[PDB]
Amino acid sequence: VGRYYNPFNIDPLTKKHVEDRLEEFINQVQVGRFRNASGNAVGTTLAAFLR
Amino acid sequence: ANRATSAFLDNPHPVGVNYVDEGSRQFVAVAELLASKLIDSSRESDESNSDVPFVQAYSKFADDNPRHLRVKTGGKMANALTNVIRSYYSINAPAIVPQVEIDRLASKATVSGDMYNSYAIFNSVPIVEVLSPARTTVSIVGSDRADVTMLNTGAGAANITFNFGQIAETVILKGSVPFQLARLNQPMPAARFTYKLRPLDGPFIVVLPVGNPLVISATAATRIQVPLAFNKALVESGFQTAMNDGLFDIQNVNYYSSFDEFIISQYHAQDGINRVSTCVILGLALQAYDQMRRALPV
Amino acid sequence: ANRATSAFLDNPHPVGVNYVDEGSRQFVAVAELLASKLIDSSRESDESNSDVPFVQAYSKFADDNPRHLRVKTGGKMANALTNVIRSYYSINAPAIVPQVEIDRLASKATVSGDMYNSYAIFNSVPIVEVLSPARTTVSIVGSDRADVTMLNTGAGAANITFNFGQIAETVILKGSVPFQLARLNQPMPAARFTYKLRPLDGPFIVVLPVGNPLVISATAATRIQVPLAFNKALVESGFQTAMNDGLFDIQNVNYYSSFDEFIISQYHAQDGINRVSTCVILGLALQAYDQMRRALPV
Amino acid sequence: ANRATSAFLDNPHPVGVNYVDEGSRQFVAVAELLASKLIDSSRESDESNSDVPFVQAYSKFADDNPRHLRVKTGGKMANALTNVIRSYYSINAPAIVPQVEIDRLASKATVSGDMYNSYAIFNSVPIVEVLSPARTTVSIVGSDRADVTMLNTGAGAANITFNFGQIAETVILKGSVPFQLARLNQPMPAARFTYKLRPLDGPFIVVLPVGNPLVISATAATRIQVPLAFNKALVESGFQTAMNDGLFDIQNVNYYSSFDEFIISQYHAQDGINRVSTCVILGLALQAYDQMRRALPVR
Amino acid sequence: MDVLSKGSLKELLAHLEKTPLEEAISYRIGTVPYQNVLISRNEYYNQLYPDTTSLIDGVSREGQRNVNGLIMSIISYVVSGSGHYIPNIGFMLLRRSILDILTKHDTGLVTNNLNYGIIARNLTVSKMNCEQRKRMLICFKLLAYKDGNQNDYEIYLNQNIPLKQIAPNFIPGDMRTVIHNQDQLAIVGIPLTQSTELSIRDDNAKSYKLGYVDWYNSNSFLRERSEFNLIRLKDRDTKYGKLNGW
Repeated sequence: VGRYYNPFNIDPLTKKHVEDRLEEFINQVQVGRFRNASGNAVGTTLAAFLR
Repeated sequence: ANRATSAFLDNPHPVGVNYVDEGSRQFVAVAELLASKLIDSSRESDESNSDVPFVQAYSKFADDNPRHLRVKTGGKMANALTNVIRSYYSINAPAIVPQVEIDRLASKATVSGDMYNSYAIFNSVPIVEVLSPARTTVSIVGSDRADVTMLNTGAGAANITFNFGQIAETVILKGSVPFQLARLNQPMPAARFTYKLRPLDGPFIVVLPVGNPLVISATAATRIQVPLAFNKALVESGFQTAMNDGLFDIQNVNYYSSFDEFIISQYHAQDGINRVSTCVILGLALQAYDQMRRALPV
Repeated sequence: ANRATSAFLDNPHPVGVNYVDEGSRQFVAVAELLASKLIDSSRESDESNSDVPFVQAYSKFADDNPRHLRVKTGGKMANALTNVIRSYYSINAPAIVPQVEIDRLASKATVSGDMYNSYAIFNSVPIVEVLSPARTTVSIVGSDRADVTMLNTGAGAANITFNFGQIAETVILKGSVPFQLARLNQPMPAARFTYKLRPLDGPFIVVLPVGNPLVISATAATRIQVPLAFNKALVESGFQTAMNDGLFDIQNVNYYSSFDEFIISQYHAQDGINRVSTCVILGLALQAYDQMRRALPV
Repeated sequence: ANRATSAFLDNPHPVGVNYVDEGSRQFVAVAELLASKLIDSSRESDESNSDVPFVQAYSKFADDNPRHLRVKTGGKMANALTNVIRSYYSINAPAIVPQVEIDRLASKATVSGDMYNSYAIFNSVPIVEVLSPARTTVSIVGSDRADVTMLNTGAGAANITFNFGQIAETVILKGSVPFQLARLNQPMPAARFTYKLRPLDGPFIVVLPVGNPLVISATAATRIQVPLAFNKALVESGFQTAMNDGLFDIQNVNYYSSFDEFIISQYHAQDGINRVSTCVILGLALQAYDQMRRALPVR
Repeated sequence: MDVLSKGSLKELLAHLEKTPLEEAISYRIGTVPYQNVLISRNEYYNQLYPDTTSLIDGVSREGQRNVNGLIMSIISYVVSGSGHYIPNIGFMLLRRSILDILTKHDTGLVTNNLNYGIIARNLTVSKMNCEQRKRMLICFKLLAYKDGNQNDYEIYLNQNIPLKQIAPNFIPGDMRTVIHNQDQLAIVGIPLTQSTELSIRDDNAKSYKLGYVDWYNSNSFLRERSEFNLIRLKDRDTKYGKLNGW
């Protein structure tokens, strides 16, 4: 009898990620401003890769 | 002659005549099914560290998405359930739930309205009358276990008549000391500690000697048809909650310490069959009320 | 000197000696498992608006498809379960279920049939004897909670001896007024409301002052090995049903108001260990009988 | 005047003041959850004829693998739970469980330690005092249902006052014969068989006519906040197991026939609000103790 | 072990015709039949387990030298697998088969005065299962028709209604009844865990049950080695010496 961590931080009962706010968090990055005071594609590029 | 009667068998009050039709019975059954799933989802959410099972269950029950900064009352179903419970208890209570609302809530699940599929055993001891001659004292105390205290101050032995009614199925008598009991126009057996009697056999005559007090403990079992989802432990919890919540306060109604006493007393009064039919529906509604109130206190 | 004894401890009748082997125990465990599935399948069928779940469960239990015109009785498994219940109660029961029938019924599901892997607490209070001197009256009432009413009419204080047997684990005594109790050859402490005792300690002496009557309420707890599937709520309900259905209507037998009194009374007989194992099997059978009959009334 | 009172309400001993913080209540919550899974796995093992489901559940509970020739007792979690149960019962019981152990066991599962999600109904009837005149006799018997036997020996009718405290929500009185009961400075109604009373109304006066004794059967219901996992049937069984196992044998403590009487008696005392919070935690712990002991038995 | 596996009236009657009386009797003293004793069952209890000894346990017990003793030993062998200790039965009786003792007049035994009610009480018919009671009634019926006491068999059955329900439906004289019988009299059979039962009868019966699977395969060669060059004991030709004490 043994135990092992489920890969990729997914709960089988929920069938989703452990964090319940991931969808809200990704949208927050998409509409954020990073690395510049002016507009840039850092927020949008990271959101696309995260999704 | 002196007559002794059980306290909870005296003057039953009329019960409600609304919310008895097939659509209404479906509503009570749906409420019981949805309320049970609500309390299971409460446990599952705690174990799985996510609120998804509770949100789905509450949305089905209350027709509203749960939100923070809300009391989580239960929605229209809780209000309908509460007002329907008041209607059953007394004929004086108003019926303020529209029929269209009950049918709409009954469509949230597909269950049968049958309330007589199964049975249940009810433990209240009905002692309709105990007839004693002069120079003797008889006292009856208790409902679940009736103790009858018997004293004979006369010169000789006395015959005392017990009448347990016709509704009860079996009655078990246990005496403090061995005593003598037989039906009318039957020979007296030897002294025995315990007796098993069918109440339909007729009045029972007990011989009381002159020496020391005799106490007889009585236990009875009665069968009443109930739906398969009936749970006596949950019904009792709902009965005490409804009484404490003030759902049973109305003019000219008797008050009982348990649903056991309520249903048995209603049975023994005139037109017994129809009253028990309504009381059984109240039991399922009370069962649903307990689970919804324990999941969503207010 | 006078003797007072609890009514339910007098003359326990011998229990059956059949259907207590490993094969028969497996059959009872199988019957409980399939009866439980029968109840759950009925609930699933009602919720899902279909008869497929119930047809599968009834077919497994009764080895025959349900039919609208025919009555649903449970088939041969119901008859075998009914007959072994009669055989368990008394040694005079026919015991007419063949061994080949039991083996074929125990092969339906896989269960160990072990009736010793858990325990349950039984609340009957055993008062084997209460020894009182002259000019004193002692009366015992109750089996789940025993009240001992004592009256002193002599010149001085009286010594009353209590014997609680040698089987019960703990006994808690609470009096109406503070009183004195101590073991044999021990000094008496100050008057106290409550006492916690071990029946193995020995007979206990209670000092009864002259004046108002003293009432002592007794509560006891005993541990008995039972299977893991044992449920006291279901066993007690099944016990009442079997009495109402006449399964215990045999000559030269005693009767009890609950299963708790039955098992404790048989425990306190001469060589009571011989009967506890058979009584526990009857309880599990009564658990299966309850669930089956509630699903399939007859 | 003569005074009578319920036996179980006399001298409620103090309760423990330890392991009542957020971490400790989380540990008791985890213990109940893992004990429940231990019972279920034992059933699944038996219907399946394989020891795998039980071994896995025991490994979570005891953090060790079962081995033959070693008795399965629950490991460190059972040891901590038993000693914590003792500490809750009395203030004389020692506190011998380190905090690093409580934190370690609390992390075994992710459950909320909140003990006030739901409520429960308790059936003990509190009779604080019954005062009677000189020529009368009053006796009080019982806790789940109180039988008050009253005899009047004098010539005139007597007035007996009943006090039911301020904690119970409802009290129902039923008499062997119809009797008269009314509040202080209130007219007495016609003789009836039953009365429904709110104990906060005040002392109730019952007229006792001269003659045969009058017996009143009292039933009360009170509501106490409990966790949603609270099961009354399991708690009562755990209370009896703990008493029989001998872990309630502390110096200068009171003993009760059920957890119902224990919680009500502590409620009817000074600073009764704070005692009830500790007793509720002990009730959930007794639920865990019951399930664990049935899964892993001893002879 | 062989007598308990027979599941038909035909097989049980065939076995009794082949088996001599020697295997029905036993040569071990044992103990007194009826006695309240404390036995050790440590699998369940630390204390000693109370029980009562009887003649149905598969253990030899002392029996008197009379026809009642011989009948009791035969029935115990059929319903339990082990007989009793009857001292010095004699060569003439031991060489006869069990069925001839029950159903034939050439054995030299009088059985006209047998009381069926007393035998059932002595054999403790109350603590018997359905199969054992049927086997006892088969032996009773054979003796009843042998001595002409068929009425007494009916009187005994009428006094015991539960036994009348499960009574065999065969007439000893007729063969059509034996051929068409449908009773199930098997006690031991191939299916149970290697565990201990509380009762003496239950424990001993389970010992036979667990040993039947092994006995099914090991008895063939070991038996044939024993009587490789041995004359059969059943109905052995002799000078017909004497029958003493009967």
